[PDB]
Order: sequence, then structure tokens, then C-alpha cells
Amino acid sequence: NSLALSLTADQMVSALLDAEPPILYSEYDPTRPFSEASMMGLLTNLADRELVHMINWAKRVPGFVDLTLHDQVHLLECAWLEILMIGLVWRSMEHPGKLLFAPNLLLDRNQGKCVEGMVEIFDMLLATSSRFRMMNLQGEEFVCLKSIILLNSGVYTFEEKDHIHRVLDKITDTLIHLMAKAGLTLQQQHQRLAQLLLILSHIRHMSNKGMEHLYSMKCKNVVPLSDLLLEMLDAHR
Amino acid sequence: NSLALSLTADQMVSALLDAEPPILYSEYDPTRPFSEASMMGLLTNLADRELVHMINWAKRVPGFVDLTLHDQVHLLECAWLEILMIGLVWRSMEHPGKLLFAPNLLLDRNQGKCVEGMVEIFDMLLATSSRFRMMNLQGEEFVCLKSIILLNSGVYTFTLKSLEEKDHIHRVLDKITDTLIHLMAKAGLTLQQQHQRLAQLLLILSHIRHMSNKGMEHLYSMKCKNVVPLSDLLLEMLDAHR
Amino acid sequence: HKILHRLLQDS
Amino acid sequence: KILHRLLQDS
Repeated sequence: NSLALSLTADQMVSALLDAEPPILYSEYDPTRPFSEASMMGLLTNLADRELVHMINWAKRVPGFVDLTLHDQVHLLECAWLEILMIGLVWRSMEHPGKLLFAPNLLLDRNQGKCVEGMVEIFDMLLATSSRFRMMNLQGEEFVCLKSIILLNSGVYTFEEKDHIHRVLDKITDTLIHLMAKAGLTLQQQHQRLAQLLLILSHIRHMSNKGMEHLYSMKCKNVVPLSDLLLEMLDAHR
Repeated sequence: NSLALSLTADQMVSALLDAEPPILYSEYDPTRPFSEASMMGLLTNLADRELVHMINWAKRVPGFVDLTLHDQVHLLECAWLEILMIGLVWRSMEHPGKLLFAPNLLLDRNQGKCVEGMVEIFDMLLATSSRFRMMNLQGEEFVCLKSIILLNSGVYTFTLKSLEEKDHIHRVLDKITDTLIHLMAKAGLTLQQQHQRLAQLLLILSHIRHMSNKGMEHLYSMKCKNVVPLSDLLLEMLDAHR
Repeated sequence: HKILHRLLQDS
Repeated sequence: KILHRLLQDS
């Protein structure tokens, strides 16, 4: 029925690697001392442009096209902030103590104090980056985790449900195939699988706490939010 | 030095099973079709009494005593609602379309609409229960998942010496992972089926985290609404999440 | 009418 | 703290 289940492990990895969105740049202004309104403007503008690439990255995820239009909308509405965060965390691996929102926008926890309530989200994001760096997370594992977020985070807020779970099982087979490829023993394979999937619980937590902060930003009306971001934000009520 | 690292998989299961807290009763009266503010009073009273058993249950979890006191406080302050919810979901497996808060308090989603915003959290709990039902979740797997939630939900929210105890928590987590795999291999599942089922169970915990997050936000509104009597312990747990 | 509807159908 | 207390009671 669906061609995603017929792909092999390497073909699954290649399709996810080739689908990777590009690393966008922040607005050029050197700008570096920041205020609440200026930092929120740079991140909001960056997040709005990353969403356009994420939506096109989602259609390239094997099995995502097979869902109905409403099912695709629901999965992206619930996962979009998680996907932004895990990408930011992955970009910040090689920069301990820093968050790489863009190649020209590297911030630390001191700059998170400019925005009211963001320093808490910053520390959790930095902690996830240290966790990935301590685990030596590979890019093949990262694209698997990110697609798991897209398919799993909304599967329980809905025949069609068995499709997503079978695609989720495919990625699980792909993750194990990557770990057996790197020489990990059987005990190390299911242990590392568990460690990686448990971090998704914390990424969900960071997203929920992030949604609250972005909701108060709409009520503060300090920075005008784009209509696309407003629709993704109103989906969480 | 820890006993949790010396235990075997079967020894891990029996230790967690022997530590299971009891199923508590509510003060629900079927003769009184009471209102929504009263139903939350029953759930608030029930959750408050369950917290006392959960606190003593946590001491029985292997490795939890080897942690410092303030780390035990942090772990429970962030996981307590998740543990209440997965326990509620587990008790409700054999009651499709209903949530068994207590043996005398069985509610469907129609009676959850009485409280504002309560209907959404009810549906997520029901979907989680039906998810456990189609997976045929076993009791030995439930106690592992519940103990994983306790150790994992606050491990990233914790200077140089404090990260040594953080390493001890990941050791116990890997041991519980070995226990889950041992159970699935005992049930006649292939290596492919073990890794899939292990992944399916751990992906539930992110949804349980989501339910707890939305649950915390609903509890915060009740405190400011000042309509349901919240106990001093629940108000202290609620102030831990700000 | 959702903007997300339009973006998922375009390329 | 009540949680600190119940964890500490022996």
C-alpha cells in the first residue's frame, strides 16, 4: 500500500539525509548586544523561515505523504516546536555552552536573560545538547529521531493509525541497523535505543514549556508574529 | 556499592512488583449527582492520598535511595503527575472508554466535560489506555515504565560533583532497559519484536509527559480560581513547576 | 482556511 | 517542605 515500508534501512537513512533542511542564517544586523524585542524578532523571523523548510522536509519523510491532508496538518501542528528544538540542539553540539540558532547567531545562557522566561528553556536546551554530545549522537541517528517526533507526537490525539505505527517500527529497525553497523553489542543496542528515545520525553517537555512562553509573547504583543506562526501557535489553544 | 546494580532482571521485577502501592478508594456517592467542583474535590482528595503512597513507593525503587535527598525531591516534584497518570491509565486498561480513578469512581468522557478543559486531558488518557490495551501491556512492563518515569523525568532539569550522581541514574535506567528486554525475550518475541516493542513503550512516555504538562497547567488555574480545596502537598508540588 | 493547508500542497 | 518531610521520615 505504502512505499515507505518497502524501503531498506540504508535506503531509509539516505532518504532522510537527502531530505535534511538547510541551515538558515539570521538577519544580518551585527546587532550583538540584544534587548527583549530585538532577540525575539530575530528568533521569530528565523523560526518562520525554518517552518517553510520543515513543512517541505515533512513531505519527504517516508510514509508522511500517505497520510491524509488533515493527518499531516495535525502531526505538524503538534510537533513543529519539538522539531525546531531538536534541530537547534543538534546544531549546538559542537559548541558547548552555546546555542547555534544560525551560523551568525550563537548565544549563551547570559543572553537568554534578556527575554523573560527564556533562560529556563535555554538551560534545558543546553542540557540536551550536552546529552547528545556526551552520547556522541550521529547525524543518521538524528534524522531518525526527528522523523520519529513528527510521526509520534500527534498519533494519540487523533486503519490509518496502524500506518504511522508501522512506519515508526521501520525507523526503530533503522536505528538498530545503524547501531549494529557501528559495532555496538546487542546489549549496547537496546540500551542506546532507550537512552535516545527517553530524550524525546524531555524534548516534548521543552516544547510544552516553550509553547507557554510563546503564548505570553502573543499576549505581550511586543513583536508582531506572522500569521503562519499564529496558526501553529493557536493549534495548541 | 548499590544494590540496584547487583540485582538481576527477574530480581528487578519482583522488587518493583512487591513495591506496588495500593489502589485507593474515593468518597464518591452515587446517590448525589454532584457538580464539577465536587468531582475535582474527589480527584484532588484522591491524588493527595495517592501522593503519600507514591513517596514511599519511590523509596522502594532500586537506586532511588542511593540519590541525595534534594535530588529525590526534584525527581518526584517533576514526575509525580506522570506517575499518577500512568497508574490511572494502567488501572483503566480493562475498562474501554472509561477511566477508573477508583474502584468506586469509574468515569467516561461525558462526565469529564463538567470541568472546563478537562475533556481534552480525559481523551488523551483514554487513548493511552486503549494504546496499552492493543499492545497488551503486562504488569511487569508497567512497573518498569513507571520506575523509568521517576528516574528520567527530572534528570535533565538538575556543580562538578552533582553530575556524578547523574551518571548513577543512567546506570539504573540502562538496567531497567535490560529488564524490559529480558521480559520480551521471555515472552517469545524475536530480537526485531523486542526492539520494536521497547521503542513503542518508551514513545508512550513522551505522550505521558505531554499529558502531565497540560495537567499541571490545568491545576494551576484551579488554584487561582479558588474553587476546589487543594491540599498543602499538592499546592507544594504545583509550586515546583511554577 | 489554514496557511498550513496551502504549504503542504505546494512544493 | 512536605515532600522533603515525608521522604525524610523514618
